[PDB]
Amino acid sequence: GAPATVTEQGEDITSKKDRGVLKIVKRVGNGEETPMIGDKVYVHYKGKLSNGKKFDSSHDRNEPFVFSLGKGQVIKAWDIGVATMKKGEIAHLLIKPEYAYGSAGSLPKIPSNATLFFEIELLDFKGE
Ligand SMILES: COc1cc2cc(c1OC)OCCCn1cc(nn1)C[C@H](C)COC(=O)[C@@H]1CCCCN1C(=O)[C@H]2C1CCCCC1
Repeated sequence: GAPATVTEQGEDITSKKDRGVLKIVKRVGNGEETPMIGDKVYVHYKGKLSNGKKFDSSHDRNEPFVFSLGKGQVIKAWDIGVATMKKGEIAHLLIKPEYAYGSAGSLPKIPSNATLFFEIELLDFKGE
């Protein structure tokens, strides 16, 4: 299903071309701007371990997930991936641990060396 599709077909959006962050655009967005470092960004998301065994969503809190891009408030893979997204876009990301929580992990939610999958909808972004 979705994570395997991203393995198979996604674009490697890493600078190092190490396949650490793979992307598919699932729904195309509007306009020419993409976020840049410093922007306040608003998303809805659905995440899970690519194994499938935990499944976290902004909708579980009935409100958008808000963060400042490139301020290390989210994992490196979000700073990289959301920077590529247009407003209204829905994208699938598949993320190696190097761009997420690494060999240390983040227990109890995230084990060591975890690959992560997200669907992200970019709702809006505003310049600091
Ligand atoms: C490692 O801890 C969590 C990881 C994740 C969600 C968490 C975590 O809290 C213990 O709580 C969800 C409550 C809302 N929320 C999200 C954040 N802050 N509050 C950003 C997090 C502090 C860091 O999260 C991230 O960088 C990414 C991207 C933004 C959305 C949440 N992220 C996660 O890694 C999720 C994770 C997704 C895979 C399945 C388990 C939860």
